[PDB]
Parts: sequence; C-alpha cells; structure tokens
Amino acid sequence: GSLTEDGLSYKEKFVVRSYEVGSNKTATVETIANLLQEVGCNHAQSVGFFATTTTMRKLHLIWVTARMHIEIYKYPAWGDVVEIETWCQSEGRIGTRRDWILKDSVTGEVTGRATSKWVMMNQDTRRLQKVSDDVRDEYLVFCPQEPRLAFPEENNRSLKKIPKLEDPAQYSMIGLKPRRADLDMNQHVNNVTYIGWVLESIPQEIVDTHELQVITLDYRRECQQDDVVDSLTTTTSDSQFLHLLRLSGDGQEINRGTTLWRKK
Amino acid sequence: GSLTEDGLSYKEKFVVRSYEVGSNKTATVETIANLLQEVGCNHAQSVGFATTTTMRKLHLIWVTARMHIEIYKYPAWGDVVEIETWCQSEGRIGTRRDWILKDSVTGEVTGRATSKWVMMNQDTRRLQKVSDDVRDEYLVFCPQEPRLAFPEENNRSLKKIPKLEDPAQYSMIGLKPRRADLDMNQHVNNVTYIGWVLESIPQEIVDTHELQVITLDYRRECQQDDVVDSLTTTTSNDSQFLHLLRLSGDGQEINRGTTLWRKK
Ligand SMILES: NC(=O)c1cccc(Cl)c1
Ligand SMILES: NC(=O)c1cccc(Cl)c1
Repeated sequence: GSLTEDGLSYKEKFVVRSYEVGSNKTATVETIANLLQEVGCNHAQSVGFFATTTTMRKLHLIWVTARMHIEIYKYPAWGDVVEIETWCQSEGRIGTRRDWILKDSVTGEVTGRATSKWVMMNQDTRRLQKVSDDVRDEYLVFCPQEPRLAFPEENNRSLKKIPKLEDPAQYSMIGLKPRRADLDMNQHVNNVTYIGWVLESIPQEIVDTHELQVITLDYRRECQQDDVVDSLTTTTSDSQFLHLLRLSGDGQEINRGTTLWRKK
Repeated sequence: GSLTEDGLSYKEKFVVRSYEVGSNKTATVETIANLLQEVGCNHAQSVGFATTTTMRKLHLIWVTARMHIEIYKYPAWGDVVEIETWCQSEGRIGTRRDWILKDSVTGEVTGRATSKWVMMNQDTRRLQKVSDDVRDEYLVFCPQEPRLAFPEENNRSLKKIPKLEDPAQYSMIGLKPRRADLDMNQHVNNVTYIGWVLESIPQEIVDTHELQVITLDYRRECQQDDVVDSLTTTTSNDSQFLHLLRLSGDGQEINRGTTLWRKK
C-alpha cells in the first residue's frame, strides 16, 4: 500500500482469499469491513502513527467508532484484486470521519463505498468530548482541507437517524458470545464482530436469495469479553430491516442499525 | 504465489494484518491455520483444480482427519511470512499436505505443519481407501521421494490422542458457529474448531505462555445448528493439555486434541 502523490489519502490492493468468501463465492461484508479497517491502520502508520496523536496519548484519549455505513454494488470474487482508497476529514469539534472507495483493479469501476464517524473518548473513564484545538492541529495536516465525501448526495443513507426496534422482534438470534478470535490486539471486541451479530438474525431465505446492498450501524456501548448478546431484526418494508443488539440479561442497548437487500 | 521450479510445491508470501494479531501483536494460531488453508487452495488452483475428474464423478471429497502445527516464532503485525506447501500420497490410506513457514527477511524456519486427509463420499459421509484411478490423477502433482515437514523418528505429529474423561478441569459451554464461521460450501471452517479448543484454556495460560504445538483429530462435523462444549484438562516450565469438543446435548465427540505451551 501507499500514500497518494499529495500525501492526503492512502491506497492498498487486496487479493480476495478462499476463507474470506461466502456461498456466492464473493467476499462477505465482514471481509470488506476487515479490509476497510486494515487500510485505515496502514494509512495511520504511513503518516507517523491505537492511532492517537502526541497530545491524545498524554491525556489517555482514543478515537472510537460512533457509526459505520457501507454500500456495496459488487462483491469481489475469490481471487479478484480489489483496490481501496481511504482518507480522513475533520468535522470540527464533533470529531473525525474516515471515508473509503472500493474499486475493481481490472476495470477501475467503483464497486463500493463506505463512511464512518469517530468521536474522542477518555479510554479509562469512557467519557466523550469535543476535539481540542491542540489535538486538531496535530492531525489537520494529514486531511484534505476542501471537503471530499464518499457520500456527497444531500439527504443520503449515511446520515439518516435510526429508531429503536420495539418488542416483539420479528426475528432473533439469542445468546451470541464473543470468542478470543473476536478480540483485537487491545483485548476489545473487533467492530466487525457486531456486523456479524446483526446479520445473525436475518432469515436464511433472505441470505440465500438476496444480496446485501447497504448496512448502517450505530455503536452505543461495547460488548465486554464476558457479555452475552441478543440480535433482533424486524422487516420494515428490495427488503429493508431494522436491527437491535442488546445485552442478553438487562436488555441494555449496544448497537442499532438498518440493512437494505436486493433480490439476486 | 507460485509453483516452484520443479512444479512439485507452491510458495506464497503474506503480510500479517492488524486484525490477524492477538494481545502479543503477533499472528494468532487461527490466522496461521487460515493462511495454511489459503496456500493449500492456491496450490490446487495452480495445478488444474479441490477434487480430481474421477472424484467429482463419484461424489468423493478430501476431508481432514488430523492437523498438527508447531510454531517457533509467530510473525509480528506488518511482517512478511513465506509459506511453502506440498502434497504426498500415503498409499491407499489417503494423502498428506505439509507446510513450512519462514520469516521472509531472515529465511529462518519459524513454523511447520502437517495434515492427514481421507477420501469420503460427500452425500453418505462414508470413508474409503484411495483407488488406483484416482491415485493416477493426482500423483503427477506430488514428489515421489518422501519429503516430510516432520521427519523425526518419534515426533509429536503421529502420537495417538486419548479421550478426556469427565470431569474436565476447565470448560467453555454453548459455543455456536455464526455465518462468518462457514466456508463457501456452508460447512463449518476447520479453523473454527481450533478456536473452540482454545476457548477452554484458562486466561492466565494465554497471558503468560505462548502456544508451541497443537495436534487436532477431526471425527465428525459440527452442523450449522449444533452447539459445542469445549473441555480441557492439564496433563503436565511447559504446560500440556488434553482437549475434547463434543455436541452440547448428547455428548457426541466431534474432535480431540493436545496443546503444548511454553512460558514467555
Ligand atoms: N488517527 C488519527 O488521529 C488520524 C487523523 C487523520 C488522519 C489520519 Cl491518517 C489519522
Ligand atoms: N486436491 C488434490 O487432489 C491434490 C492432490 C495432490 C496435490 C494437489 Cl496440489 C492437490
């Protein structure tokens, strides 16, 4: 992988692996999400970087995902080369946004796009906060100054408010627990695991006859290593679904989301 | 990746990804096992394939009976690991796939693995010896003189594994596969069983030791709607364990294995 000519974005090529594909012999949305995370990590490493600035480490501040939005037009087949370009943009004091463009390496056509919102949090107390002047100054030199959006369209799917699923849910998958492969190097549950858990409550018949086109996921709270999750889904309609992940016992919300599926 | 000069083995280089590492910032044994499977798939594709012409006609497949992996050094995040793989016929019993892992920079062997595969009818699940017609079709892709990753006289790769007796010292109850655990054929990936074995190892061992050796027997599959119990008993500065995976209800065995851990 490499930073582009202007040093304001990063590109990387990936060959889709045999274990990364589903029953359609194309990459799962979880493989795509893992690759987006990997190209995001290589971008931070290439520019001097958890990927925190000098002041953030001193104050015990980290970047945490508030929302992930992914739209796939074509899932790459096993053996195909996919190229991903990623960049960051400051959204003032609210936080930052990381965006991605996925392309077929052979045709150069855009096969997908993603956008994510990140907020600053104290890693010990878990308290959110606006981004400081000094912290902003440290990372602004790595972001394009004019807006560059993967989802430019006014009133698009990436910024829509998501409601809370009401009981009873139409479908459910209960007792989901993370295993050691679900944890990252910091012993926290990988953000991609939550996408898998959302997808667990989609009926098999939808998975078999439809392809996932859009997934928007809000992150409210973490699932700890010893927590148990219930995944809930209700059809709101192409097929559209409303999703809710909550802790198995008290019913404490961890995530909410929506999916849009297209008939094959 | 590429077949070597003589066309009897295959080599591939892999850069270790951010999500592929554990708490030590080096590749998990499940990442290693996934890579072994990937280089095995690319080898079969490069030589014309994962069944021969006669196998497809008779509805016969290759299934893993045993996997044995020994790691001397786990590659760090960002490191390049090179893996060489080859197959050998073991007469009518079946075949063996072997692997050598090396650090690309030093050329030092950092790991090795060996696996035994048997022929099974896809539909009835009945095993069978390898016929001459099938043998003739794949023998041209194997070295004729023996080439063993584990040449040693009384090495760990061929030791008989006993059945863990109740009560187990440790256990992890109610493990269930999710859609990311399935391969393109909708069967549970062989690497998931390694993860489930490791689930019953106490955290203190994972935190202070490194896994050196894992030997795993495969007896029966876990189906998409099955629930598994992972059982471990210490059999021993090195720690050794006896492992058993069984179906949560009737206690039907699916796997048995052993692990050897060395203090960090
Ligand atoms: N991790 C960061 O602070 C950050 C901010 C902007 C661009 C990049 Cl590459 C990284
Ligand atoms: N899949 C096979 O039958 C096989 C047998 C020997 C070598 C290789 Cl590369 C493949």
